[PDB]
Amino acid sequence: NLPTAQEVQGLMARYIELVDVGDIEAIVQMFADDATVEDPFGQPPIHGREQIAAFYRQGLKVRACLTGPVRASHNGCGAMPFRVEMVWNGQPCALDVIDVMRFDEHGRIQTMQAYWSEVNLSV
Amino acid sequence: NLPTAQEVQGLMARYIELVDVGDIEAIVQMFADDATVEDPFGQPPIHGREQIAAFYRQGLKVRACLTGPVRASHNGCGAMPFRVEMVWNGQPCALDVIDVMRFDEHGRIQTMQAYWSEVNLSV
Repeated sequence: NLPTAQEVQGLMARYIELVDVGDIEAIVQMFADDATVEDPFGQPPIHGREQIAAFYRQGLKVRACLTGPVRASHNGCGAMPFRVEMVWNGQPCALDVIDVMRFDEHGRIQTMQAYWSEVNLSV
Repeated sequence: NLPTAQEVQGLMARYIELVDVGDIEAIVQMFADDATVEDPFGQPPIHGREQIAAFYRQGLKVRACLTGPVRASHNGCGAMPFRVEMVWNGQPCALDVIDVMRFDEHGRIQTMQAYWSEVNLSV
């Protein structure tokens, strides 16, 4: 059902778990079949699992960690702070991101927006 | 003008500065005359400076601090993690919040949403 505030915290934490390990199939499955992702926010969205699986395969030596608690509401939404660590063209770098997600009546991510730009990159 | 990613970081940081000191007049002035605030997200918005000034006077012994960097985009939006510390009915408590703001072509907060619920309160 529509996740409660406590379920939202668990779902979003799991999401970072999946990105950290790199389980692309398990990540794609958290989304609704017709979900949209705007990463980075400001850029046009990608829609549907096919486009989302391609987005994740492209992007995913990467480790992500929640850098603070997940803020959750009572209407199936949440926002969380986290850091992603990669190694860009030999040089290892970090990106601080804030993800805002809205879940549907099935506990699946219906919409996801990631806030970050080059001001949050430490190369 | 529409704040750049670096201006957004500065504006949002200033916002927390103002809340921390408790300068209600300076806070209200960062908003557009017709801005809307949804705090907590999920609750219906308050519109316009009058309603916003009343909201801030009601709420503002409170100190707020950015608990992580401000994530900013290229379209005048940003999201930031912070903690508010108060003393509720004698007992001091903390609230972890994530604010997502959208600025207008004047560098004024046009829309503001705060993510938190009782799951982020430590009384």
